[PDB]
Amino acid sequence: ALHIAIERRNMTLVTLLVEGFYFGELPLSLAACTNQLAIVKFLLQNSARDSVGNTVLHALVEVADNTVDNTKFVTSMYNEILILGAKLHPTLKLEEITNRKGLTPLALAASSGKIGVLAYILQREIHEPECRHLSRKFTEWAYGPVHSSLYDLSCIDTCEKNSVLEVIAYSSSETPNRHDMLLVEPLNRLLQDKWDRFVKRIFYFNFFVYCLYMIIFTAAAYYRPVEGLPPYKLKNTVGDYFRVTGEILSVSGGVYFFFRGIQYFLQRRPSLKSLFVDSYSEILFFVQSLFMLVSVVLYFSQRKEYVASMVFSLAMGWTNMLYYTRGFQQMGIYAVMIEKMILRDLCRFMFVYLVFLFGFSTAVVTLIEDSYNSLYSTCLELFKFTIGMGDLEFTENYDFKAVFIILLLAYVILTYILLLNMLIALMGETVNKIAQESKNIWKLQRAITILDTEKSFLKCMRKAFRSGKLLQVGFTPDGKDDYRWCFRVDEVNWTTW
Amino acid sequence: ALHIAIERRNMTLVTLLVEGFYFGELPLSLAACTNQLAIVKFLLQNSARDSVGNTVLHALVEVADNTVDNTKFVTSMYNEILILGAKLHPTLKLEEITNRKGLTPLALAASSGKIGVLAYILQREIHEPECRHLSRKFTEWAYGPVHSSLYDLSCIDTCEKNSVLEVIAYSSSETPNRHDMLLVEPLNRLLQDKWDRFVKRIFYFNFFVYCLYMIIFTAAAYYRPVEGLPPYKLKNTVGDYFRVTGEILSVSGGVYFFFRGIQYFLQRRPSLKSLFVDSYSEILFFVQSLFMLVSVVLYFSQRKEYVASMVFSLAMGWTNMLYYTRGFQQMGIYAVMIEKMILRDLCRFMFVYLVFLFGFSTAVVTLIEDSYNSLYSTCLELFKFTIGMGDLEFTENYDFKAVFIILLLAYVILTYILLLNMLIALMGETVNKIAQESKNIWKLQRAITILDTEKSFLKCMRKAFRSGKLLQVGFTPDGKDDYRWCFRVDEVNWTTW
Amino acid sequence: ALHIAIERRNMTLVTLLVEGFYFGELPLSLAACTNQLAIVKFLLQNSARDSVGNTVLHALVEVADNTVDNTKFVTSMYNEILILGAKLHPTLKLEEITNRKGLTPLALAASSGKIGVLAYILQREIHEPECRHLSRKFTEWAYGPVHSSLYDLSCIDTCEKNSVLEVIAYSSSETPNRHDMLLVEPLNRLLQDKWDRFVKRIFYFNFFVYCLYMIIFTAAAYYRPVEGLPPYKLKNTVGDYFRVTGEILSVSGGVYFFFRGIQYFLQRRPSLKSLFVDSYSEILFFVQSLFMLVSVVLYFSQRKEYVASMVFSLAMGWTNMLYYTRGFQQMGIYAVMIEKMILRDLCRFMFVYLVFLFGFSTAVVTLIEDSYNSLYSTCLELFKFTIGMGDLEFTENYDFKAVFIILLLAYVILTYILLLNMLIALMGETVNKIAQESKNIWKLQRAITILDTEKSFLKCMRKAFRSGKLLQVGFTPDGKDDYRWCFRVDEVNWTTW
Amino acid sequence: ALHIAIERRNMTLVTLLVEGFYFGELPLSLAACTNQLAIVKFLLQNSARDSVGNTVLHALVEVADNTVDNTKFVTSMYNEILILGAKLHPTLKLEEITNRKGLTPLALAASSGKIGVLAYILQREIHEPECRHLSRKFTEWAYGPVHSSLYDLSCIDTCEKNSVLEVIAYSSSETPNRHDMLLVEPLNRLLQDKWDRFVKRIFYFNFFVYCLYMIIFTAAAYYRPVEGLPPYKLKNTVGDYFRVTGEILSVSGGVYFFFRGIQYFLQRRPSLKSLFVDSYSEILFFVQSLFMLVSVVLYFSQRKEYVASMVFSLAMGWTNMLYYTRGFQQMGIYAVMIEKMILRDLCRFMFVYLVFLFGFSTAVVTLIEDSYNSLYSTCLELFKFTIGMGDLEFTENYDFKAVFIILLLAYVILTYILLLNMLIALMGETVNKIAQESKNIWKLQRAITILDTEKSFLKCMRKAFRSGKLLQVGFTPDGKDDYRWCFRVDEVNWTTW
Ligand SMILES: COc1cc(CNC(=O)CCCC/C=C/C(C)C)ccc1O
Ligand SMILES: COc1cc(CNC(=O)CCCC/C=C/C(C)C)ccc1O
Repeated sequence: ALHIAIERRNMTLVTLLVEGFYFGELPLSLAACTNQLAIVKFLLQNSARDSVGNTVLHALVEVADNTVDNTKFVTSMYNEILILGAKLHPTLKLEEITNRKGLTPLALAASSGKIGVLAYILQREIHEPECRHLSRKFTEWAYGPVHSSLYDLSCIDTCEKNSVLEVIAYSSSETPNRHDMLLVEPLNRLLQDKWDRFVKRIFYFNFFVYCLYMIIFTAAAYYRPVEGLPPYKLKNTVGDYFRVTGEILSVSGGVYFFFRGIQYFLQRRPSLKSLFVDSYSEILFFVQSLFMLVSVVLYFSQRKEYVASMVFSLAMGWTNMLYYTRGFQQMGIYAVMIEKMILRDLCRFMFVYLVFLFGFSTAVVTLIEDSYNSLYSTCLELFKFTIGMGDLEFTENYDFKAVFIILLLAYVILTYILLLNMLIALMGETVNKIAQESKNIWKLQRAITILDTEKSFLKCMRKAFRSGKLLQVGFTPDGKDDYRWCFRVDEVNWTTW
Repeated sequence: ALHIAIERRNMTLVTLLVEGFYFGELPLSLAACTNQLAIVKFLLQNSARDSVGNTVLHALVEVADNTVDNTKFVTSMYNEILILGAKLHPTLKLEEITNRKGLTPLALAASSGKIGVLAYILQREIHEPECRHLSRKFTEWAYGPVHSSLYDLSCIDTCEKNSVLEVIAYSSSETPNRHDMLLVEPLNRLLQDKWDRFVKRIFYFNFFVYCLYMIIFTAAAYYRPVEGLPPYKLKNTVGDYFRVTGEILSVSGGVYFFFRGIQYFLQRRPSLKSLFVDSYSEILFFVQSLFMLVSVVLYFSQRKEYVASMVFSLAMGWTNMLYYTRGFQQMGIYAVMIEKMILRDLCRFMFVYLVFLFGFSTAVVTLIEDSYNSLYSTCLELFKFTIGMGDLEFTENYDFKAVFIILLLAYVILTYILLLNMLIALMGETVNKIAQESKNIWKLQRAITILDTEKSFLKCMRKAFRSGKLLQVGFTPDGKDDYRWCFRVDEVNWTTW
Repeated sequence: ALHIAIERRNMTLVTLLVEGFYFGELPLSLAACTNQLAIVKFLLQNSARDSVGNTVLHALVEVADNTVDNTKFVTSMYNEILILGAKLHPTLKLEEITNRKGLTPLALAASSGKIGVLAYILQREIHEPECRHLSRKFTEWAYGPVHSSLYDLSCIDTCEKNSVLEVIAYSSSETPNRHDMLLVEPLNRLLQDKWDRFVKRIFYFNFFVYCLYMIIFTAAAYYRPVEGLPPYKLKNTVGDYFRVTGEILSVSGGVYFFFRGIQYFLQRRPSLKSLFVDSYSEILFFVQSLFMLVSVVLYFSQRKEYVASMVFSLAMGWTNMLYYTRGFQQMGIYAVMIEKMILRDLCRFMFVYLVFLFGFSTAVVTLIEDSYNSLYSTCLELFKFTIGMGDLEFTENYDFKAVFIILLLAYVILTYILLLNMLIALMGETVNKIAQESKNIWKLQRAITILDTEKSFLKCMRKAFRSGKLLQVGFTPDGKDDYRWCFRVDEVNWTTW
Repeated sequence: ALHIAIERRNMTLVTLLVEGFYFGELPLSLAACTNQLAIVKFLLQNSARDSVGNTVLHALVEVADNTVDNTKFVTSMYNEILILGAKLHPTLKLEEITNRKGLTPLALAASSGKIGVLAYILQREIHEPECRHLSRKFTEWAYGPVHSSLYDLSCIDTCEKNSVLEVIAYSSSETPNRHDMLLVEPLNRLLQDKWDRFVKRIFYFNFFVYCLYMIIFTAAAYYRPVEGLPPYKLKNTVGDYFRVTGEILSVSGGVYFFFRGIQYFLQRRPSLKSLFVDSYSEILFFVQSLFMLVSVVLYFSQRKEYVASMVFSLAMGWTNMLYYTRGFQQMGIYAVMIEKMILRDLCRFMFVYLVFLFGFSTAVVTLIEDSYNSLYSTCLELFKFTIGMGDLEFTENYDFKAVFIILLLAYVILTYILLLNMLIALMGETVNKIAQESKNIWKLQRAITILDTEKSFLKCMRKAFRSGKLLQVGFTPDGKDDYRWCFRVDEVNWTTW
């Protein structure tokens, strides 16, 4: 009755009565979510939590499609509902109420990834002195066409459970707007300010330390003993001393990266199904650590097979230096494109190319009578065509010339001239598509680095720098108390006047 | 008189009289096809089949150009004519009348490929209780802005001769909209539902069985006897037993694919002129079967030349595994692009490159005096330049150094640096063009697989699943009887309200 | 006075008086060219040739900028002036008057390349019976929305000196619209009709004959005598007879192409500055003929150096078969792109690459002490890097390892990885730009082939086919005589009604 | 009070009182910069230099954002202020006042790079005889729709300290519009006129002289003595005489380029941080000179290591010939693209590729036991994969086959197939982006060449040609004196009428 009549958008029906689409589980949520501006007014004058913990604000954000009209009336109705909550209940902070997951409506908007409501809440301001405390953005002053704005940033830096910026950064990448979500003024300028302030220096110190670690590890690997099986007994030579110091430093760094990989996985707890896409760099750093530890295990197991794992660790550590080039803007896009291919284009192309290579490998191997008769050897001899180093007659031990050479021509036309250039065209398309995208994936993960660095910060460095500035605000009618950690930012728009 | 006056769009002329462009062969067809809304009303109040079997509805669809205004008034006039048929003759189902080809007007629209009238008929609904049975789309209910729609789907799943979806899928690809024709709501959701329901499992079972067949066939080919001429006498060794089992299984699969190719060609009966373009995969599977059967023939003919055909079958079977990757969405586009090149770009480029290669091959061969003097050998030595493995002096047995080396430089500049990169640029253009196209060619052939799988389904599996759901409809004035196999689908549009 | 006042666009000034921009050299030309609709009326009521032979129509076409407003009022004023010429002088055919160059105003519009006035004159029609003969386009009839139009085509097929289509086709390519100029209805359909009618068959007969000539010439070249110096004495063997027949046929074709090149150059007389751009194919065919004749000269000069020229002719003849692939639509674009590169991109890239190659060649040669010390040999060894067949240590006879290997690395980075891929990117840009352009350059030169084929046609084949159809037209008031060679074409536009 | 009230845009506040954003440091600058059209009128009726030397005009240009509305009202208010300066003070030339840097407001606009105000001042004209001298553009006459305009060009050719064109050309490339800034009519036509007039001939003479110098230097290098250590004693042979002449000419050119590099660096004094980006060609010419001088030093130091530096100079001189190809239009874009890559794409890709190459080099070297064991040798053997000349088994001296070959496959997939094609895609994107940009970077540096050539011109050639023409102008009310070096240019716009 109430549900059907309210959903009918009939004011008369609601006035007469009261006197799988998810829209909340209470009448207020239905009325608000259905664009009923006046019906909610009557229902209030004729902050509830539903069975899922979602209040009317949660039902508002849950329904928004992020489109222009959706964002328009959703923001408007959010404002009206929050005002009537203000006038009827000034002291109540309806936003503080959280669902089962524990997110506030702003945090819910960030989690789901709707930039409309997010930007509205971020830039919100209410002139009316009826509820002056209820404004997110405070305008400091204007001298000419200049405007020095302030933004509240209550839970954007460090909240009770999850801050807004944390949720944006640690999104599983299924959230659509994620990169664009950082473009909004307060978050963007806050990120750049934190980066320039102190996190830049720590990041370069980390980068230099990692370079130093990799250089000493490369030296210690290069000059490994070649006599006998390990472990090789310590010698009194200065070279021996430097070498044992290099090995112990390298394995210390290895276990360090191992523990950091574990603790990252525990903190984030990402889905194993989407482990690669969200976190590519961490997997590689962890696997480098794992190769180092496996190498140490095989080393003290009295096996010569330790150099196999150690060499993989050495190569992968150098090829993991790109992670630091995401600290810059110019190089970070470049590395992001390598991540995108190795995740998307290169696995595709490898499965297809392996179908082709294996088909023609088995074909030529069965054709050859019989030394290139090991299916491995023929696979290599057919792979050497892709690198432009193969030859049309690697063998002469076939009964049939026409069949063999036809097989090789068909393979070369299929892979060297056709598949490989399909990959060239596809990576051209990828660069064309993501020339704009990578510019903000870079920012997104630059934000992840900032959050990781500040999280791994002790009391002294964290107390020495907190975001924004603690500034008093408009006193509330309940107790004349409103002081917040508000950030400050400038702006000059001529049309503002 | 009637024809000329009616075509003049003069209501007065028709009222006075009655009282190579194909527009139907009766006055009603001319009046309807010429946008004469009122003239047809008088002609009715002042369902015929013409000499070609085309009724007024057939003349309507035949005339539509599928453009915005054409579709607009064609759909409108179709509605008006069908309503007047309803009021004057409620019991008559004018659409059931078919032309000589046997297609209904909806089937005719699908065959010709006009998405305008097709989408109109697919989404048609008539509120008026004057003829309530005459609505294609039935709205189940609406709780809020939710709308649970139902679509009739009379002949879209299994009709008397040809269903709508069958005609869309088995189109010769000359029909323009074919891919877009599957995007329309009922067909699209019906396809995805059928795929997810049961056809997905059968397709993966088929894919795994094909992989198993190819692996056992690869093993049986690899370990073929190398002693003497065939047939090789059975041995009591376990290896001999496994090998004979592998050979008999491989040839059984070969004859299976042979028969399936034949029966496909009989069912579809495609034009030999356009055999490749419409059906690329079937040709390859059939030719693999043909190579296997030729190999068996040469095997029991006591010839050593069986391995030639068997090896071609083995290679082509592996390279035909891409057909299954059209079952996925990510990989199917990739395989479709290979089909597109081998049909369009690669034949072009091969004819041109063969002109160039043969010209410079004959040039260098006539220049050489004389061992590279076989026109085959020089062709290979000039082909090795394309793969980046050739050399500017493969021979020294020429009287003229300048002429020979000039020929080679001109060839390399013409083919390696210029033609081959024209192919690179062309495939870049192809990917740029069809990045959107392949996304729906994939769907189109995914639909072909679904239809093929359901067609090759016995009574039990077909009766266990029929599309849509049998639900009663608005009773007709003739006998109060309207029950259809109507599909159900949800939708949420805010502007609908 | 008259000039300044008329150019002032003051009707009062002209009425009072009469009672380096090229705008014609008479008052009427100034008034018409300056948008003075009424002033010309008074000047006529208050067909001259100027010192350059340009009438008012010539001054009209000379001034048009081909833009939307320019074409609009130019076409309008052309119509008004031509009508007033009609009423004041019905018998006069003002268009027949020609300038010094001999072009009529329509021919002048075609020569200068303004598609606006050209399309207007091509599609012109005048309903008014005041001058019914003065309409270019005659509407045959309309049955429904069908319209069977007729176009006059007086001088479009075969005029006194230069036909319209001839001027469009033989344009020096500086004319901007040239390709688009053939898209206009009468010319386009006339071209396609002539092609399908008889010229298609002659073109394929020519193509097959050329293939036959090249095959017999390839055979005669391949089996040349290798003993002694020429001329080689005739032998009674059947092989000798076939070989002398092949040689005489080949040289006959060579002299044939030589004479055709000469007569083409005399007929067209193109500028030597722009000889390549306008006529690429003719230069190559002529040079093949020239190589054959030089080979015959050296052959009968008792020199073994005839095979050098003959081999160049043999290679270039095969590589000239692309000219026939411009007869098709699919392959013609492909060949046109090769023409475009060899004219534009490849000369650019060769000059730059030769600067680089010569710089590093001389560098490495001076570095080497000393066998790779011939500047030719080092140039080849550095060219072999581009084809992916070079090696970083081709020699060891250098005093300095670091300098030599640095030179080679710098060269490889500069040419193999950077210049060569600049060429790849540039040809990608070229294909991207001209994917649409080539589609109509093909048509343009397909038109050139049609004109060449019909020009080289005797009385019988020309009288057996003349374009259009001789049909009587609206009788003129002067003598009631108007019969023209009018072409016929259909059209169906719904908005026409 | 005055500042705040004026910035409030309240005319009443200013009338009542009077009776880090940079907007000038005086009330007039604030009123003008804030769009207060009327307030400045009162302030004048109720040419100051501020502490930074910026007058109201400087404050106007400093504030413009170059956007459509910004340029609109900035140009309008500039006109109004300059007129009121005219009426109140006709004799005063407010523009002549300069800031501390010495730039006039036009020069300031050019320096900052705002094309709006620049184009306005360049094309300015004032019809009103109230101040007729105050018009930049003078219209010579109009015969029909023709208009022969004149532009003043006071300080555009040769001013007191810095001309307008000089500032545009010598911009540090941080100025955004720089290329577009030369497109404006007077500057563009003035550049092309100067180029065609005399600078073209001098540039070709310089190009031919440089080619001659490089050829004689190449010859003198090629035939260097190979016996003993330098200096090689003079011989009486004619070859010895030509060789000493070649060496002395080559070193004379070397010192010439050295001095020109020094004097360029002194005149321009560009920032060492952005030395490459603004001036790529000069660095290369200077470094060629430096290599030649180092070679002479090592030559007279009795060392055989002179050929190392001389060979680098020889190679780099040839590869520096591209600088002259920026004199043409077709080739200049081509060379500019090489500059852009070697500055932007190639350093990026080299740092990443060096990370990868070094990682896998150290990996394979530590894996190898041990001749390819020098880390240099393995780096070369892994670089040879990029050029398509490497091989998967260059060595067999490894204990582990799987690990080694896995390392090589991973490297080849990472660099040859993935990184190198990321570079191909990136350079494709670069060409796509700058196909339009390079067309005007070419013009920009062609302007730099013109300015350099005229600057290095004596009294005779400079007095023989000065830009524009000295023509009298509208006499000023102060002393009836206005004569300027005004340039002349034609134009034909139909809409002008
Ligand atoms: C089987 O269906 C498909 C297959 C493919 C890829 N496979 C091919 O293109 C086969 C080409 C022929 C290669 C045979 C070589 C022999 C002579 C050694 C793409 C799309 C499909 O639908
Ligand atoms: C000189 O002005 C220009 C030159 C170029 C091309 N030249 C280069 O890029 C030189 C690169 C350095 C190559 C030197 C190799 C030595 C070490 C053997 C383009 C644009 C210009 O304006």
